[PDB]
Amino acid sequence: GHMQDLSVHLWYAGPMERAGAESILANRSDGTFLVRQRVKDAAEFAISIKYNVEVKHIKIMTAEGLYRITEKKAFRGLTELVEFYQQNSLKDCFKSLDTTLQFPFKE
Amino acid sequence: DTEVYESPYADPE
Repeated sequence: GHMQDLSVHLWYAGPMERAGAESILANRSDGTFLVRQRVKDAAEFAISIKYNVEVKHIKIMTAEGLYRITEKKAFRGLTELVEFYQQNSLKDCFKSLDTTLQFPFKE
Repeated sequence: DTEVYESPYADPE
């Protein structure tokens, strides 16, 4: 509500699935990323990035209210968490990664 | 499993 609103972004898919999330990202160019809202427990939202003709999906955690993709590096919320990994080389937060939140999916 | 975020990176090992 004019705060941490996520639907105002283009990388936020919220009620989206894995195959669905990558549907756009896979179709989109490399670096394309998005975030969905759903899980089961050890997480809240899920981040999906198109890197290497593939879409890497991860279940964000809500540590003390902070959102984190790797759980090692978190932020205030999603925007702050997704609008930072775009600079923070995933290779440091993720694993065999070598990029960052390049582009959204609604773009 | 492969259909969901199989915890790719976070606290493995």
